[PDB]
Amino acid sequence: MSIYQEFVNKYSLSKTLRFELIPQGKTLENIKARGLILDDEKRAKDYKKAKQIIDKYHQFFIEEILSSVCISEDLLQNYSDVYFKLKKSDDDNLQKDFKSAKDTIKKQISEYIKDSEKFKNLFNQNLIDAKKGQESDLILWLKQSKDNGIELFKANSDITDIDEALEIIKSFKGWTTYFKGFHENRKNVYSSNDIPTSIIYRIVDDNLPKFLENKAKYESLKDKAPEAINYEQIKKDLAEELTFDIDYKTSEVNQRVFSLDEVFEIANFNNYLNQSGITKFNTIIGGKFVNGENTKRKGINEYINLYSQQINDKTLKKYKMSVLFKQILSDTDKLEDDSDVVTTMQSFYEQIAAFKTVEEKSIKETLSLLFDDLKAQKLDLSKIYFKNDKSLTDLSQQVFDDYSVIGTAVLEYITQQIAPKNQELIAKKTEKAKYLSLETIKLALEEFNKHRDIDKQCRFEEILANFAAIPMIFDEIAQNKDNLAQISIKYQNQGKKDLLQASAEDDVKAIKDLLDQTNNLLHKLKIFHISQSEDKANILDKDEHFYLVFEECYFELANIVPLYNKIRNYITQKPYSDEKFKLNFENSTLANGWDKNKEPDNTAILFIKDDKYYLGVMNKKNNKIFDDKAIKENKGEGYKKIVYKLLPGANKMLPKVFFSAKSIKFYNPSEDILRIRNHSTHTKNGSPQKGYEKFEFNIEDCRKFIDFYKQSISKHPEWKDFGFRFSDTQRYNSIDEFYREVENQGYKLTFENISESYIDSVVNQGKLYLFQIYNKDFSAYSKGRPNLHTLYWKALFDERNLQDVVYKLNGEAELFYRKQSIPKKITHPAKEAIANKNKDNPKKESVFEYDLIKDKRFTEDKFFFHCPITINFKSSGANKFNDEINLLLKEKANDVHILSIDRGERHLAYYTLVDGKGNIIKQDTFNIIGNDRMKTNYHDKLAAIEKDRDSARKDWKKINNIKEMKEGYLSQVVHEIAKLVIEYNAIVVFQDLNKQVYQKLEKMLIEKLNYLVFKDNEFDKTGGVLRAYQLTAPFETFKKMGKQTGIIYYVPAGFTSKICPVTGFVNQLYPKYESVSKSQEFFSKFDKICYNLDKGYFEFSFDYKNFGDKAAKGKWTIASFGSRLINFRNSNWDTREVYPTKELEKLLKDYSIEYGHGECIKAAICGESDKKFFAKLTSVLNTILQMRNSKTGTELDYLISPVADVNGNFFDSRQAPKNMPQDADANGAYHIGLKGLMLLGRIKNNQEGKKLNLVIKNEEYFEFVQNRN
RNA sequence: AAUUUCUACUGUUGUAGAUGAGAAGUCA
DNA sequence: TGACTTCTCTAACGAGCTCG
DNA sequence: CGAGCTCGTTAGAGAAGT
Repeated sequence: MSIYQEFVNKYSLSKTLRFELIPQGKTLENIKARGLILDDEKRAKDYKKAKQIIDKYHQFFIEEILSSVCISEDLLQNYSDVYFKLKKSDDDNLQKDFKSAKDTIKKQISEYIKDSEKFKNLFNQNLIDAKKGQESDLILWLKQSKDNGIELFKANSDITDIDEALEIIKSFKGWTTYFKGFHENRKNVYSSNDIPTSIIYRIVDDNLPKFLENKAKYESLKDKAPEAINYEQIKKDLAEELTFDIDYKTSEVNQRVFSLDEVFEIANFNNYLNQSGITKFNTIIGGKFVNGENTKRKGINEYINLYSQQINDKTLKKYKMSVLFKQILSDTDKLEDDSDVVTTMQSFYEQIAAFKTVEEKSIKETLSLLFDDLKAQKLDLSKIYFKNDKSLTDLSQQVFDDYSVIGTAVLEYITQQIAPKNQELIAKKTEKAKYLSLETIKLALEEFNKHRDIDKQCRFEEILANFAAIPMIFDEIAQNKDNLAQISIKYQNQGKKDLLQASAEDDVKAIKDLLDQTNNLLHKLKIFHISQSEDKANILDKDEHFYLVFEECYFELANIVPLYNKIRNYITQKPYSDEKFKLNFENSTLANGWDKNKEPDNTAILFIKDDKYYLGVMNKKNNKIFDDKAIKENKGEGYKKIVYKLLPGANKMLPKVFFSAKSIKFYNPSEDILRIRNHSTHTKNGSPQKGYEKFEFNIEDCRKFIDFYKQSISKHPEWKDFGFRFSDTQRYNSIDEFYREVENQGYKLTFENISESYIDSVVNQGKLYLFQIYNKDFSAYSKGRPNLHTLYWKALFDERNLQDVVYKLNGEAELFYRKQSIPKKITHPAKEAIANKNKDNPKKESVFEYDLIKDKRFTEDKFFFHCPITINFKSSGANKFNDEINLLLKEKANDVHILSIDRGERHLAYYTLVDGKGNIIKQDTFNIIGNDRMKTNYHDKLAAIEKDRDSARKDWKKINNIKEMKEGYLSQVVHEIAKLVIEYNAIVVFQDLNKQVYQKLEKMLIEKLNYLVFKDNEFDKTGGVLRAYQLTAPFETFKKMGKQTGIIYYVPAGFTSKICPVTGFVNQLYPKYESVSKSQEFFSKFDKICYNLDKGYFEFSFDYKNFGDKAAKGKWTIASFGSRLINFRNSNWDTREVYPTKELEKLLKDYSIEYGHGECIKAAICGESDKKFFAKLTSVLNTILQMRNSKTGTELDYLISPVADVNGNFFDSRQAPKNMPQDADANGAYHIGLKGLMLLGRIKNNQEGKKLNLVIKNEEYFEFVQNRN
């Protein structure tokens, strides 16, 4: 229905804060007097260091509930029992009831969890916090380590020792709740909530199965020699770790020897099966790497793996030697510096100057022995398994001349070696399996010559020989130490202050691969990287050839994969950085309480000077500048003091302040009602107090017991002033039905008067801290539209915004301000030559008066004071917004349009606003998109941004900016989809998208289509700056998008980039003619072919029955009318010419083909059984209809109609009409929405099917375009 | 060649489209 | 390789607690 | 030494899409 105004105001969630505040008035000169803001955004060694330094009372006791932790041994048997009730009974009885039993086990350990002595007053306000006798518990436990010597002091970071503990006692001392922010999310994430994101997934979630891994699953391991793992063999001299203290079922009191079952009992978890030692199974199950004497006591490694390898039992692979996993919630840079950002990565290989590998050899023995082993067929057919993904499959391109030819052995080597009836198992078994089996690998690599000539074979160990040549990069890499050593040579100071600019290009090219040459060796070694077997049993041979000798470097080469930013994200970074302390107005109330009674203590009250906001928090000691007795006398007209009182939610604070005991007689409550709150009698999920008896939501008792609360609300002692005129008592059904005015009035606002010297001589003496917070986009000379963070942040705290409900203030400020880095300089002063770098700026010069003074904002200490002005803040959510959108916008289909903002190669996008009959509306490409006062050009402006080698067009700039430009370049396409989407009521489905920056803002233009607030509409119209039409749903975690996610829909996300715009000819039936008789069978599969008596060339004829091409059958006759553009290498010849009509006689004369004879010469073509005579009949078909050519290469996007029309129209993108696509890039989405432009059947026929048919079938999207007749 | 920020900047002491802030774990 | 986390956006009320 | 005292806790809704 044109529902950009129909779906108005769905449900609202907050923005963030737009002010950057300059010390307006003399307040900037005032705080420089008392020195407050110098150590406010500069307390930043305390409030963000003790909150990490509070592990030693917040993880040591967060661990120490294990040392007194104890589950029942019956449950310890029931862990093997009821867990085995699920683990051996795959069913919800012992599984889900056992999950209820695990939930009971979550109550099992959990009852002892909330009852610690010091662990019941640590996550509260006396923990480090102050009581009269309540000292720092971490102050105690650290002070107990103060004489004691806990090594967390002087251990992790930023704490030299407990001598810093005065600041560990001060950084929460002044910041009372302001060393105390961290005690909210980090003291409930360990709650009883049944997520593994808690202790319940790492304390026992890795401990319930962990003891079952050694007992219920490790029980069958003792079939050979449990004493073969020598208990006396391990008890010779290195049994210091075996002095176990308590037994689980035993409970012995001595540091004595725990046996492999003596510790390993299923209820024997006195030193195992818990969270505090969850990997320490490997403390036995590995052994003892005795580095104090330089030894390695092979225990569970030397026995369970060593004798387990010494036996070599493949059926005995039910139990090996291993270690447990890691617990949860444990207590266990730059590439832009000029002295440290490279030389600190220079030790990553620089340690190996006399280094060694983990194969018990030196650095020369590491590559020559650990990397020189499995290349000779050292991996078995059933013993070695290379990583079977495309991350190793690209080595097929690197070493076999085709990653798509090397992967053919999934039909041949292990596949056709196994399945001669080629089965959907290849999508998951080995092809979709994460390991490439050496039976298909060693033998199928040798078996590569099955189809082609004899040169088309390979060596199955030959890729290991291809892996074998890896070593020689490091010899010149030692010589490559001067690569960064040119620009790094001035490394006297640690803080060298020159990183990436072109004045020091000796390091910039030289560090670009000087150790970064090994970065593709990981991308080449990707068939040796481990794969986390989540849902993968992975029964294969343990190919530990890269795991024992190569295992010193397979994990030892980890400095590359985690280093994708570390040494190469400070060149691609920025030159003047934007990080500084967030400072607080003299309390945890530092901007906290911004509401109509907090003014004494909430610390922050506004000010609007009759032109715009500039508002100050009162001074530190004399905190009664706006004190209400002195507020009465000093009334006047120079400042602003707003009167804005608020209220929290209508169940969390309504019967929590108007039912409290000090006013319980002061309100005089009722006992016939008081039975309801004594049990949660109104509570649909309620309860009484501690000692109340839980009952249901007795709404009859509720509707009056809540209705009596409105009568108690009638006695508003302080909250009477709101006039929260609620509805009838029969109406408000739930507690939220009575909570349906808890925020339906409870935020009321007004403004006051204040003397010009009242604020002034108050401020001149120092009453306020005078912050005058005002920016570019709302200054005096500003004349355009106002910005985003300045077009509400003084346009909702304003006279229209208090009339209806638009968006209040919220809490959450900070007075953030901090240092500056770039020492300033005039970049090009006004009255100079400022040449205009934009494209169509005809004024080719520029001389200002007031300069374009380069890099203004990052020059010196600004402010920052941002307050989460929670817009849309008088409405609740939209459950099934898509069910709203598909409900509502699936109710006005006739006015419905469909923009289909697809993707492209050489254009930017192609906003092909497709229409109801299927014609394009405005296929408006997007390469250079700007305004009426300029076009800001990108489509070659980015192409101008790139096109520079060194290092091969991959350096930090075109990496950074040539990506960051698209990071700019998305924005206007928002507004283009913004303007266009309700420009005709169209659903703009940038279709199914799951790239790295064309999906990486494919929901960065989908979290800005949730309400249009656009800088020039009618400022109360449904569509303008206050009362929006709600477009999307929210956006959290990128894979969640899925199908019908608001506006960013899903269309057929493949097989729509070489489409056929007239019929969609099946351009997959295209042979190679390697099998000549196979191509002769393809010639036999050639249905019927005659020379161009009307077609003007040769031809080819074959339907879907002729191939295995089961879409349909028909003599469509893709013909020989069009021309041909020819690809090539640069050098060969990247552009080439071709003729579709040509090659018709050129084959008929190469053979004896009567090309003018006019008969089934495909039989002669199949009779033409030459090696080239057959093979050349395919390459002419190889360009038989593939009409999308480079219009020169590229230079154009010449499409060609591979099959003609009913009037013979083979429509061609070189000269296409308006109602067809455009080119190679800008016409590349024009079918990709055209596939999604038929999905409105499921929109316009949406039924009670709760999951709509948003899954796409390419035969349907084939059949839909083919069904255009 | 200037912005709370960021990219594009002349649209000249700012124009233009845009921006959720901070928390705070992590798997890549 | 960037997501996947997930919650912080509140003022009155009884505390403690030095006052009055 | 009741003045109430300034801060720290304290209070508990139903929400909702392979």
